Amino acid sequence: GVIDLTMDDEE
Amino acid sequence: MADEKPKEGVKTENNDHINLKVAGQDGSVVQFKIKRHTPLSKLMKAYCERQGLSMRQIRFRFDGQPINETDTPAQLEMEDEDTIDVFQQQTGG
Repeated sequence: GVIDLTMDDEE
Repeated sequence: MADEKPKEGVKTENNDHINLKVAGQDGSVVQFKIKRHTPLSKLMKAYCERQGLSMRQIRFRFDGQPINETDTPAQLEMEDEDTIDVFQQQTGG
């Protein structure tokens, strides 16, 4: 489990 | 966090989250967990942060087709575990 990304808000 | 999350029998995770991995020419690979409308650029910049690359020096392909930063998991029709390929690219300036 590497990248959990965001640029949108998380959900 | 640093752990691996289960996903068996789960198509999509809460509000259209799916995972893709990007693999280089040299067999180096990082995965990312991403949302459907979000551009491919987000994982690409994340790839640079984690795996030590410059964003203009790497370009992504899907089965001999260029995929562009404005392209997307929706547009390329990426899976819950997609696999995307990298070529190291001469940009001429």
